[PDB]
Amino acid sequence: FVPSSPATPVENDFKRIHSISDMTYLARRTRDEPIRKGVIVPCKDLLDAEEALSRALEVLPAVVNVAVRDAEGKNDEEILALIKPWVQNSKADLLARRVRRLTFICGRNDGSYPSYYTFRGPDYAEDDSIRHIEPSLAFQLELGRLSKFKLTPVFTQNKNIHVYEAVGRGVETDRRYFTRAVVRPGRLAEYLISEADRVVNDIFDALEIIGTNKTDLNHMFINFSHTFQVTADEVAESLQGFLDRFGPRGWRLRVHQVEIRINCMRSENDTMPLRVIITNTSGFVIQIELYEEKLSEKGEWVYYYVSGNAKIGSMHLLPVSTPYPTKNWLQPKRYKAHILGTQYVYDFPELFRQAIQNSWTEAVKKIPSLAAKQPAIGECIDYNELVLGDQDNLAEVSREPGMNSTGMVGWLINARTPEYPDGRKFIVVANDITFKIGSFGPKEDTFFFKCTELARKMGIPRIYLSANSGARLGLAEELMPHFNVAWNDPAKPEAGFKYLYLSDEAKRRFENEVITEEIVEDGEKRHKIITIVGAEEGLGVECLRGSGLIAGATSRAYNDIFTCTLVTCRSVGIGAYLVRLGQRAVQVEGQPIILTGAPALNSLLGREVYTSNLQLGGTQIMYRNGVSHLTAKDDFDGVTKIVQW
Amino acid sequence: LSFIPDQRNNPLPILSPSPDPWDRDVVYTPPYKQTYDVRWMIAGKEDEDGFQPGLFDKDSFVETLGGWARTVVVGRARLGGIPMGVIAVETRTIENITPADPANPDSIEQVTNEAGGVWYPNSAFKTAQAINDFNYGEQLPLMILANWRGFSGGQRDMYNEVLKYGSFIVDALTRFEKPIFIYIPPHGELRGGSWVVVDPTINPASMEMYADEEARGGVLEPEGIIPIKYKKDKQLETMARLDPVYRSLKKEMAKEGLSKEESDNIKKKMQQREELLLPIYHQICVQFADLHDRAGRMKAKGVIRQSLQWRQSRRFFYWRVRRRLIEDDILRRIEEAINPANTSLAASPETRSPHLVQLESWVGIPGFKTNDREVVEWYEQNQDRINEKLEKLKKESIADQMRELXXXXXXXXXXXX
Amino acid sequence: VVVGRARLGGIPMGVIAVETRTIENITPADPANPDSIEQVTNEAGGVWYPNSAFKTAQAINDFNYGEQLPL
Amino acid sequence: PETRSPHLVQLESWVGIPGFKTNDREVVEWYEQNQDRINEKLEKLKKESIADQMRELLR
Repeated sequence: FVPSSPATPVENDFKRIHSISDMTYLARRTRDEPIRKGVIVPCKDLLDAEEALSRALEVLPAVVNVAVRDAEGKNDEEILALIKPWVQNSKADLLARRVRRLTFICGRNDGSYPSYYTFRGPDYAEDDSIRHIEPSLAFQLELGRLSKFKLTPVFTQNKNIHVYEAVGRGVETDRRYFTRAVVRPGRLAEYLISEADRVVNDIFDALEIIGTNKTDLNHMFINFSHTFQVTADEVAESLQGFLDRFGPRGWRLRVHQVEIRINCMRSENDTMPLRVIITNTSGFVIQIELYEEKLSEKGEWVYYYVSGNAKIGSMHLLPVSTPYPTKNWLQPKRYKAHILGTQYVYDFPELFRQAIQNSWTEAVKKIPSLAAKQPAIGECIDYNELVLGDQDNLAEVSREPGMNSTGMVGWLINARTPEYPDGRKFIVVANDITFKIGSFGPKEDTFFFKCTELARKMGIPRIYLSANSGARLGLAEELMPHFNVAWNDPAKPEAGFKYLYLSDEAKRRFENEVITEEIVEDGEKRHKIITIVGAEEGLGVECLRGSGLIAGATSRAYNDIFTCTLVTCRSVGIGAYLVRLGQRAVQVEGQPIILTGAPALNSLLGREVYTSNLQLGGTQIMYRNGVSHLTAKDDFDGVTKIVQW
Repeated sequence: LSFIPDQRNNPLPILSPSPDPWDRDVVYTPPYKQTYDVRWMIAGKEDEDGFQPGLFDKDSFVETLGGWARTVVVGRARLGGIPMGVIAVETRTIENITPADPANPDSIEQVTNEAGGVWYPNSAFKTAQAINDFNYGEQLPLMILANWRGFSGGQRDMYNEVLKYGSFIVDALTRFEKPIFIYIPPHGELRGGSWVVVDPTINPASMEMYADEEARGGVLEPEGIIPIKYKKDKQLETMARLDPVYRSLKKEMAKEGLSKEESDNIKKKMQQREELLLPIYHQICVQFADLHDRAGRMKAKGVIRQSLQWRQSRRFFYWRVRRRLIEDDILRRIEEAINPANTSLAASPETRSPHLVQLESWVGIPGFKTNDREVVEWYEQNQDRINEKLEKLKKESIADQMRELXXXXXXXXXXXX
Repeated sequence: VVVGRARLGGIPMGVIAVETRTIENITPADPANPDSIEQVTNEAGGVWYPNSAFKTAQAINDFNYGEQLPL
Repeated sequence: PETRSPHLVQLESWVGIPGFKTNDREVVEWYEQNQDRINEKLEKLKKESIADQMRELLR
């Protein structure tokens, strides 16, 4: 023996080729690696199998499978104590040939699926994770959706189903039981609905014997190998039927969600895989999310839902490699923002809900009777995230807080204000101060623009929450430990250098990352660097182009729709200007509107003139010269003051 | 009035190349070491040894507002007969002295040094005012010899609303109608805060950006990025790589087997070698960071159309200004015939109008987006064919509007009456 | 000059009024020039000053673009 | 402002209040009551203007 880019639904970064069962082989590059070898050893008996191991390895200068033909005695643990003495004995035999995986196939004559045992690594400690499943079957099971967890599998009576005790790698408070099952098609319409009942009851009976114990949440994944003609609209109607019967039992086991993966030939014919997530949020399911597995044109398989739900659910257009977030994961980010004296970006929707809650509580006092249109604590605001689509075109998503693909986030909020109690909409855009200093990259610019563009097109006001570090700075890190220097004198390098060149071997490595000219010096093929391009984006002019675009956009927007900015934290460079182009601005007392850094001015002057960023950017300057329209005590007081506008 | 069209929406008072021909190479080139009078690059420099002309017609430049914010030069000039508006940056450190207020006897004249190639509240205001002047009524093409390294970030300049007047440049640029050419000249710089307020994505329908082959432009100066992206430790990792003495000394510390008095030797040998290599190793990173801010990189990231040679700038702009002025008018006339009543980073002047795709096929020249000279000559020859295609489109659009005039049931009532 | 937004029997609208009292804006000392001290300036009431006129002009633009409020 | 729009002469005759230029209170109350009658006459004028627009497009 591998495509690892246009292959079966997987995720690949830069240049890498990994295995199906072994998700982490070698990422470095597969330009220099020995070809994988496939070996299959059919042995009559478990004891006689040892002779087809020590002699089997002799024709090996990789993957080795071992088939057993004794359907008579199917041991468990006793089979493990019968295969471990052969692996500990030949611990150096299997090691020398450099084979990664050692699988075992054990079939029964009554129609029972074969049992698999896989040994992997240096000592081959036997990963309990891959059991009763094939390397092929390791893909459907995925297990790449549980990278943020420390997995320890537990015994299952049915070889098809596998249960794992997942614990949060960082914080230990997270303890969940994740189920992973594979249904293989029966050889030779009401088949699948009854098949679902049999496999889910088997999972329910297995979760019962291990016990509910202490689990915050519980999930189960069921992947289908058969491509039976699925009409999801008929599947959804039938889904409602059996979930209300199993639901009570699943509610006792502390199961919160279930994910099914079905292939539909009714679109031979193209098989469109349709995933479905059913979550038991607020005691009653009311979450039937019917998705569609399609490529994002970026090389990722994403979650496009055409659900039976009101489309205000969760998770939309996200890659198939999601790691199922662990609780308290949001907290470390919140800390990075809170040390700077600003609320974490995703905590703001809550601040706004309370400010609207506050706007009613006073209006009911001032104006008695006319109060009954109040929409309670919740339902005050109806927010939905904004993330750039496939074709650079924005869409309404209701996914989990955080997990922002860019250093900029937007929302479409329908706040039921006392002025418009039936609803009023607006856009809110903010920089994630934790995501690369909150600096403006091209991704961040294209987003900010498309948001301004939409608020304009709809006539609704736009609110910008500034907490940034101007444009993104950068140099090419890949060319730092590769570039060579050509001196006037090689013995004394301090005697000046002629230029900077790149070795021919290191020149072919990039070529498109650096513009090089060839000039023979000292009889060497020296490719002198005449200009640096760099592979990574957001280093120079690419940022300035985008910054200029959003600068003009804000200038245009102010003249059409209501534009407002809020200095929740230090607003530098381009960010500082968007506050002025946004015209109407609220400055939080301890946040500066700076252009050039306080120490950067001291270094330029050659003397310690300014000591603070607020000594030239603070409220005592901007509110006193009319850049700031109002000064707010805290981040919330800012929100409150804009709610009043 | 010699520069201004006789009416409102009338073409400019252009004449033949006549005194200063279009087919001449720009002789005056500015020095890279010291400061230069930027005015010499526009009209020409009077020297002891002959006279070296600028990129515009000899003595055709007329400077205005020259007594206020001299940090930026504003005026009108002719390019081979074609009149147009000019904005340039003064490189020399000018000094404006504010008079003493007689109303307050405790007021004295304040000596202030407006350092060259920087934007100040008054300089930004001057820029913003000039732009409005050249578009409203005047309606002149604009040439900007961009050389600012940013904005004055000083407390006094900040308190003096530098941010407010900076925005007024951006506001004035979206308001513009006629073609605008942003050209970074040789030695010219465009760092941080400066670039943002002049980028072609502000008004892509009328802006066009070019840069000199030996011009520089980045987010920050190569001397400013080095203490953030190429710190002391990053330089020493590269020192223990290129320098043979430093990496050999590094192999001594790594091997161990040497006492407390022995390990002190290697430390006192390296922390003397690295102290002498540091100034030249610093300058290496400076050259390295400058290669990012080079002209080639700009065209590669598509922030500019083409890299330009200062020598043949006059020759290029004469046909590109002429090509754009005739084209802009034809495109404005296409829309006036079609409807008798831009959207991305990709918005480049070659995709400034959706009628340029239709006009492209009507012309029939392969190098249409380029070959500015060949394009101009074609329009002059096929003057009847364009007027012919305009009237074709005018009658085609009248047929669409009359068909659209629920609306059928209403027309059936207005006809029965 | 006093600028703001207020309600007239429920109807919201933009407001511009003139301060009658003699206000005093004190410009801070420039630290860049050690020969710079804070300047005490008395903006006498009911008069237009460069900053006051600018404030007026800015407020008007604010109340029309986007906001679209009666003045 | 009593002559701020040339449609105020047409709107004056559609309303029918004598103190139209003045009696601000009486005017407001009328629009609220005859909101459907305005939308009725606006439509009568909308069809009227479409018929003339076709004559301009041929001339």
